[PDB]
Amino acid sequence: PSHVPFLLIGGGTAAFAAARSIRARDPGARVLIVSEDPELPYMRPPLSKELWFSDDPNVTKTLRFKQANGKERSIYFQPPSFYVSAQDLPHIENGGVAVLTGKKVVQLDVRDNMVKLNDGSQITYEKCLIATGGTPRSLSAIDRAGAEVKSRTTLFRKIGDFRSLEKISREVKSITIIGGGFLGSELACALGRKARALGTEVIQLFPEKGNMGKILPEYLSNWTMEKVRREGVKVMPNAIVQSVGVSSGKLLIKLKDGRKVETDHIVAAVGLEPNVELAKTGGLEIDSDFGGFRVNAELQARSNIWVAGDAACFYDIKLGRRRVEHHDHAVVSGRLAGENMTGAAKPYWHQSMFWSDLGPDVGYEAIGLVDSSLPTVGVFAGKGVIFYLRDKVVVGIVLWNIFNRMPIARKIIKDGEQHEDLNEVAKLFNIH
Amino acid sequence: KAPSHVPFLLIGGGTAAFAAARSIRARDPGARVLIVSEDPELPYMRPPLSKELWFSDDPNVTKTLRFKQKERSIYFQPPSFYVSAQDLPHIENGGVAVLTGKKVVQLDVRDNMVKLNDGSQITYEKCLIATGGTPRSLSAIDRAGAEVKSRTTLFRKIGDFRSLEKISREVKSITIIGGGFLGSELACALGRKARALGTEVIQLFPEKGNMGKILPEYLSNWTMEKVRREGVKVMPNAIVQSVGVSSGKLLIKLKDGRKVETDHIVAAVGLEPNVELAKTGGLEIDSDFGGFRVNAELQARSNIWVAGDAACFYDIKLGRRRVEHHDHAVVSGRLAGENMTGAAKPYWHQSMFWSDLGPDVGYEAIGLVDSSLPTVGVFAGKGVIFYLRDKVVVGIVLWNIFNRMPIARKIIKDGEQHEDLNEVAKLFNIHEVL
Ligand SMILES: Cc1cc2nc3c(=O)[nH]c(=O)nc-3n(C[C@H](O)[C@H](O)[C@H](O)COP(=O)(O)OP(=O)(O)OC[C@H]3O[C@@H](n4cnc5c(N)ncnc54)[C@H](O)[C@@H]3O)c2cc1C
Ligand SMILES: Cc1cc2nc3c(=O)[nH]c(=O)nc-3n(C[C@H](O)[C@H](O)[C@H](O)COP(=O)(O)OP(=O)(O)OC[C@H]3O[C@@H](n4cnc5c(N)ncnc54)[C@H](O)[C@@H]3O)c2cc1C
Ligand SMILES: Nc1ccnc2cc(Cl)ccc12
Ligand SMILES: Nc1ccnc2cc(Cl)ccc12
Repeated sequence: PSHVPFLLIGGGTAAFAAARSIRARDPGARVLIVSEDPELPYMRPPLSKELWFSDDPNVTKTLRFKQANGKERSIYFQPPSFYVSAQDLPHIENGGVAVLTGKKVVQLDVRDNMVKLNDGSQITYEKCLIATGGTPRSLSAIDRAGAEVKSRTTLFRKIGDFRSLEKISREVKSITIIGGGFLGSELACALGRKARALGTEVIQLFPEKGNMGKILPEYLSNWTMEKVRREGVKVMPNAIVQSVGVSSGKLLIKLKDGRKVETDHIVAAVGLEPNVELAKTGGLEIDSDFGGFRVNAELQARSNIWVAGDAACFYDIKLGRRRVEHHDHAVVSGRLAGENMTGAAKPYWHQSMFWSDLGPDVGYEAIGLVDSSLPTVGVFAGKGVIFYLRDKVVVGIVLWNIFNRMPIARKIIKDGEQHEDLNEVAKLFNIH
Repeated sequence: KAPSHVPFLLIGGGTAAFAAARSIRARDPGARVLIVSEDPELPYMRPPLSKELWFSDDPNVTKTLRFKQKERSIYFQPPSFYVSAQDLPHIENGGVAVLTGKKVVQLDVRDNMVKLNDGSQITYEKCLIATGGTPRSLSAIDRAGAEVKSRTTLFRKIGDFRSLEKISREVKSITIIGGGFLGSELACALGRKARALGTEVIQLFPEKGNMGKILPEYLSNWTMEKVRREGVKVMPNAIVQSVGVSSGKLLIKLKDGRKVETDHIVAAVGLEPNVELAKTGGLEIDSDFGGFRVNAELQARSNIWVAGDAACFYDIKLGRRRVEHHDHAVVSGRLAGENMTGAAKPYWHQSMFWSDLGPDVGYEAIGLVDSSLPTVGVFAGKGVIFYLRDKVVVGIVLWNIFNRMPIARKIIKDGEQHEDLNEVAKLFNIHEVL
């Protein structure tokens, strides 16, 4: 299309939430999503969890899964019939939402409210949302290695990554995961379950002393590492990769402490790099501390440009400047951007929550500023709650195997109350 | 009496506010603009307070507040240009009203409302924060007694010019603490006045020379000699340790062995941005440069802009900055007013600053001017200083070269990597490289 009122750059979780937010407040809105991926907007969490614990051997083709409730759903937010074609977008009665897949915005002209695509096309907009997300980081050791090593290394984020790694797990006998965060630990439990049926091997190495060493306190991180080992995973904590090479066709990971790991494939889950390529041509400011596009409390960068999702470094009126990489955050920030793109002028207020499932026995939700560096107070009874403190106020909460009580945690963070006894606060989560 | 509602609300009654009011009115001929000023005076420009008003021939200059540039007043406009705040929502085609002697003490961004120090509440449709900044003080003078604090002057407002002018006619020794442009301008002003009364003027600062933070050492040293020849006792490399009163006179004890006895002290040691309203308003402050953090359009939130000294903004060409120049307050205020009327345009036109150290020394500058940056100077009495970063000119200082600032502005905008800066110097009519 030559011109479109609402232009959403990127076809991920934040863009879809913004589109349906715009449509809700402007029933006749014409919204164009431009996505470099060939897929329609879809959610990613199932790519490292539900899709691996499915009984259907065609799950790689159907891309459907059963939720905690039990109802089956697809990873796509909506079926193709819910969208309109970009050709019909500036004609169809009552407008709609179109997705232009396989196209990447490569130049942003803020002055003329115009974007240029990788095929030379130019599109003008009235209001634009940057929801480009981010790219998985790689390891310098794997970068210094040859093509043989890189060709046997997976960066997990997209649907293709799930289908390729699922295919690898059925072809090799040993897969090593590098990274102790949520993604690395979830893929370990997933491959561990998948490995128990074929008798294969799953290794996980990371620099910390336990899984989520940057997020959970030491004692809980250590307890988690044992739960992951119970899933059939060989966990190698305190491991820093010095170099990676190929010897006799097998991958050989040399660690800084002298240890060596022989494996067939490597999955690198070592953080995310925000896609801020369009800031150069667009003259958009990026945040040197947190990375990403720097935006205000309303997720706004310029008069008619907002940013949401993983790529948005925003100002939290309550918690300070932040950048968050959570699914619910992309939904909340995307939804908020769409509202502000229709005159709402609302600041980021409703905090988002993140969750993670390390097998069917372990599952944690969380909200706010969750960092192992901050002081923590853990109350337990298999079940517990972790409070994250700063200036004598609770700024982050982790709920360990406690569900359907996130609104309670959200209220504690908002009230900013100075609690004399957190043990009493733990009763709000049914801990006694 | 302030109206309960006003379309445009400008907080602060300084240079940035006035420029925004003119801008708003030029784009919305019926705009109703309310300025709220904690000062009792109408908006006025400050550069004359340290320069032209001291070199005036009129002995009534302290009363008239007029100077020759053509003669004009320090006020941007006479009271006739303004309407009253009470009649602002009734006058046909609106106008600009100034509510003096009132301070905004609370900012509710959610409800687009402010609260004044008297309890008055004013809602707005669009708002500009133009609060400027407060002069800093020295910890040594903060630890001193009331006698010292009573004999210390923080120079910024009209009252400071009138109080210091009367003191220069009553005491024998005035010491200026601060080697920046303000301290140097006041030294040349008091030195010119002291040569006629037989008094003394002292200027001390920690740097090796005047404007040591701005100009290269060789140019800062040359400037210190001209200030000295204006009849000033300049004391470089001076760090104050304590200040006290002895035998009715002020005694300044420096970190080294030197001691200075004087009658009055003038501190020109920088500015502190007035960001008090950021707490209640939930507005972000910049921890590096200070001030309110705003984007390239000077916007903080949907209906709140910030201009002037208090605005930490994003320069698409030069990076995040905060500038404390008169022309910047004009340019950034005019830009804010345009954006408050839908312009949606970024800070693009670079502001210039200038300084006159007597009638024989005149500096003009533009861009990122910092002595820490690598510099290249080309001279012929006159010269140009190029401030470099990434092999590109990011700042220019023009030494006794006038009516060529648009040329300097183009060099910085073009971002060209010049193979020879002597050829670039010829654009300023320079034909000694340092
Ligand atoms: C495997 C996996 C599991 C996860 N599990 C969880 C979980 O359990 N809980 C949780 O809270 N979070 C989870 N997350 C994080 C959550 O998925 C992310 O926060 C969320 O996907 C971010 O959405 P987004 O809109 O910000 O960006 P993205 O989802 O990254 O979407 C951006 C899209 O824009 C495209 N794009 C980028 N640049 C351009 C351009 N110039 N032009 C056009 N298109 C462009 C990108 O290709 C991508 O398609 C998981 C993430 C992954 C990868
Ligand atoms: C003596 C002097 C000489 C100078 N000479 C030069 C020069 O030669 N060249 C040059 O380039 N620059 C010069 N400057 C710098 C230039 O004057 C400043 O950059 C300019 O005045 C900045 O304007 P502003 O509108 O941002 O703020 P200000 O001029 O400080 O105006 C802010 C006003 O808002 C008021 N205010 C603050 N908070 C509130 C509140 N909550 N409610 C109501 N009112 C409030 C303050 O009292 C003040 O009256 C000089 C400055 C001084 C002090
Ligand atoms: N369970 C998760 C919680 C938060 N963030 C995540 C990011 C990734 Cl990439 C994968 C899983 C996550
Ligand atoms: N001549 C000046 C140039 C730039 N900035 C100045 C700031 C002050 Cl406070 C006083 C004079 C100045």
